[PDB]
Parts: sequence; C-alpha cells; structure tokens
Amino acid sequence: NAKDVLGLTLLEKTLKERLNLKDAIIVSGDSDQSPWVKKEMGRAAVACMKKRFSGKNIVAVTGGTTIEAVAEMMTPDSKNRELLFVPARGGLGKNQANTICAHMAEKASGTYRLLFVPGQLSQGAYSSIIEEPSVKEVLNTIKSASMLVHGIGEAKTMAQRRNTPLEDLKKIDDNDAVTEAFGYYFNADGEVVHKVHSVGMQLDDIDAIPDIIAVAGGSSKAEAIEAYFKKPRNTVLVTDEGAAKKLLR
Amino acid sequence: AKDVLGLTLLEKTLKERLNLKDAIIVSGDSDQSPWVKKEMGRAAVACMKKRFSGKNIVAVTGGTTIEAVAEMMTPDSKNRELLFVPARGGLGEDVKNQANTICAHMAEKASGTYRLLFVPGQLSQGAYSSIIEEPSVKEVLNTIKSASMLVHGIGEAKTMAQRRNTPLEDLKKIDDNDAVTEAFGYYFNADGEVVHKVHSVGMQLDDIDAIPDIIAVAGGSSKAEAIEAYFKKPRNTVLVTDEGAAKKLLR
Ligand SMILES: O=C[C@@H](O)COP(=O)(O)O
Ligand SMILES: [Cl-]
Ligand SMILES: [Cl-]
Ligand SMILES: [Cl-]
Repeated sequence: NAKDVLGLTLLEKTLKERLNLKDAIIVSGDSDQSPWVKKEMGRAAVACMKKRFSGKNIVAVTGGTTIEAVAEMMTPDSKNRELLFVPARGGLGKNQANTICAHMAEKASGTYRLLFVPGQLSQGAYSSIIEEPSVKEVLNTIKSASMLVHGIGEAKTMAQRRNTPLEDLKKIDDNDAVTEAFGYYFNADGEVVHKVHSVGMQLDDIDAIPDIIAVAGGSSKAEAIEAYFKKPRNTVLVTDEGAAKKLLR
Repeated sequence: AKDVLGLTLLEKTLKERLNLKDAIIVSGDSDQSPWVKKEMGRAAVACMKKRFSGKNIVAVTGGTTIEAVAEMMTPDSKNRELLFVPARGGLGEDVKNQANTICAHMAEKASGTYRLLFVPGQLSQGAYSSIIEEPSVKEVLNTIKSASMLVHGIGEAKTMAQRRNTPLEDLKKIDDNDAVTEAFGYYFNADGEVVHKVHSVGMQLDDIDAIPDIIAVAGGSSKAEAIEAYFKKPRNTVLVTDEGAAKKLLR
C-alpha cells in the first residue's frame, strides 16, 4: 500500500489522536516547498466531499488559495447528486469566496448563489441591506448549508493581507491571535479573539452543518492548524506532511 | 487519501492483474500533469528506503522517470550505507538520460557514494574488448553483479528506439519483431519475450533473478500497454505507477 509505505496511515491515526478531528487526510509532501502539493490536497478534498454528499447539498465555501485549488480539481459528481454552492461569508467596509464558489459550481456542473459586494457604507445602510428580501434569501441559504469547505490561515498573514483597521490590528496582536478561519481570529487555545465585520456564516452556525472539511497545509501553518483544532469542530482535515510532521515532531 | 481517491482498491486490482510483488499507485496521469512523475519519484524513494538493508548496492537505470526518483531522493534517516551503480550503459541515450548521470545524482541526493561507468555503445570490437578489461570497468562490473537492489524504468519500445541513437539496422528489427516495451536495454514483445537486446556492459536480464529487491517506476496512459507487456513474465518486482497507466491497463 502507498499510504503504508509513505507512512501516511499511521500518521493520520496519530494526528486524529492529537487534534480535535473527525478524520485526518494527509497527502505527501510540504506545500510550502512543492507547489503542486496544494493540487493533491485539492484532489483529496474533492474526493472527500463526494463521499459525504447527500441527495441534495448546499455547499458553503471560503475564498483562499487552497480552496481555489479544491475548485480547480472539482469534477462532476458520478452519482449526479444535487449541488448548490454559496460563499460562506462576505466582508463589509471584492469577495474572493464568490469567485471560488462560481468556479467550483461550474466545475461540478452545479448551481450557485453569490453574495452582494457593497461599497463602503454606514452600519445603518448595511443593516437595511441585509433585510432586503433578495439578500436575505441568499443569507438564509447559507444558514441552510449542508457542507462547509474552508481554509485555515496564520492570523498575522491574513490580517495584513486584508485591509485591516489599525485599531483591529492592535486588538489582534494584543490578544495573541495565531490562526484564522472563515472570518474569525483565534488564539493558541482556539478561542475567538476577533471577528471580521461580515455577513453570512457565524461560528455558532458550524455546529449545525453536518459536514465540515478544512483544507490547509504546509509547514508554516502547523501552529495555526494546531490552534484552530484545540477545540472540537467536528471537522475532517485535509492536510499534507509538511504540516502534519511539523505538528507531530 | 488513497482510500478516498480509490487508489487502495486500484493497487490491489493492479497487483493481481500483473502478478507483482506489490503495486504502489499515485493520483492522476503523468501525461497531462507533469507533477505526477514527481509523486511517483517520491513513492519510489519510500519504497526503496523500506527495503534497504544495513549495507546496499543499488543498481540504477536512466530515463526521465528514474531521474525524478533521484530528484526526490533524500538521505536515509536510519543512516544505512548506500552505494549506487549504473545497471548498464552504452544504450544510446543523451547524457541527461544516462544511467551513469542519474546514478550519480541519486547518490548525491542520498548522501551516498557512487561509481562511474561510461562505456559507449558504438565502440569497435577491438576498442570494446580492450575497454572492458580496464581495472575501473572490471571493478564496477563486479560491483553491479553484487547489486542488492535494482531501480528501473519501463518504456514504450517505439519511444525508446527513437530517443536513443538506434542504428538503422536495429530499428527495423524492433519494428519487424513487434516490440512494444523496453527495460534496461532489452526490447520485449506483447508476451514479455525478448526480441532485441542492446549490446552493452553490465547487468544482463538473467541477472535480475538474483536481485532480491527490484523496483520498477513507470506511468502515464501512454505506457499502459508497455507496462502490461513487460509483466507478462514473472519479474518478482514492485511497480510504482500512476492512475493514468493503471486505470487504462485495467480498462
Ligand atoms: O528504459 C526505460 C526508461 O529509459 C524510460 O524513460 P522515461 O522514464 O523517460 O520514459
Ligand atoms: Cl515535498
Ligand atoms: Cl485557503
Ligand atoms: Cl448569483
């Protein structure tokens, strides 16, 4: 067996003993060194998604480069189950999840619904917009997600990449954020320390989603991945040896 | 990973079909996706390390697939002794694809040692008779006879004949005799029978019987027929391949 000779089976067993994980899927290599490893995580994640699909599916997705790799490897479902894709969230104050969710849907021969992309407005304007019947319909669809597919990032990297207010950068630093996922920053114990001003999915909502698949790897993410899974998330992690071996040794 | 990708079942099907000691299959098709050759390299390396003894004499062939094995080689964590030797040579490859080049790269990457052997293919009878008696050549031939492992590729006959410097007379022979696969300078027909042997120093086909660990690394859809034909006879070999080849073979 390939997974036996590469040592992945024993490694996945141990990663699941260590982290709060429903299951672990580890591909060979370190994506920080070998770019194509992101594509193999993509392949593995798609295969995992397809094993979990029910007859009808609403799949919420995030917008980072590893989820893009999942979209690129997406293929139509052999079982022809019904597939609607949506972004898990949209920022307030470009939505990259929108791009990913459209690409993934086209690749799966599914359908999708995107979130509005507003200019800079007052809170009152945003509050009025989210109650608009057309917008509310997409938010309710996101609330009904049967699956979430998301990345995990280093906190400082994510906060700098965005256009994060100086007040919030200080909050993020001062509260020792180390990891980021779906618009939330968490500390080393996996506790929320800051949330991006967003619409769509909230951390409390993940509890009710039957299938959550986190796709994240590379040796530079070992600490972020460990922190995120310091609490139970009922999540299957698709990762690589880069991250898994650095975490476990 | 292999579970969700269906690779675990594919490997069992392939191992049975070809009578292999083991089959290891990686995701995708190296004909569409170049990185897949790198993953075959990685899996081959793991395979080699699983089978290393305390002291090792590893015979290596050339070609771009074994070069990918070399590229993916890393030092042994158990720090076992590793000497790499080219299994033959004088096969008419450009230097970049010669066993003598690949063996040295693999040794470097493994932090092992290596022996050089360069004896080109089209020496006169007199020059060839004289060169094979030179101490450096005789010594390395003896080392090759002692190989504890062989790592080799498998090619399509036509593809190999074309890439190599193959004399007009021998192309006809390879074609007339319906060769469909090639390995370490032997061309075989669909039944795994030798139909043309390249004259060269070093390991001969009968010698592989005494090598206890043989790892064949070859993939891509274009190779399914060649892989099938090579394994028509018992080879006591582990095959490292990809979805591109295995799925087409079992089609
Ligand atoms: O003898 C078989 C190999 O040289 C095949 O070369 P390749 O790995 O470039 O296909
Ligand atoms: Cl790697
Ligand atoms: Cl991502
Ligand atoms: Cl839409």
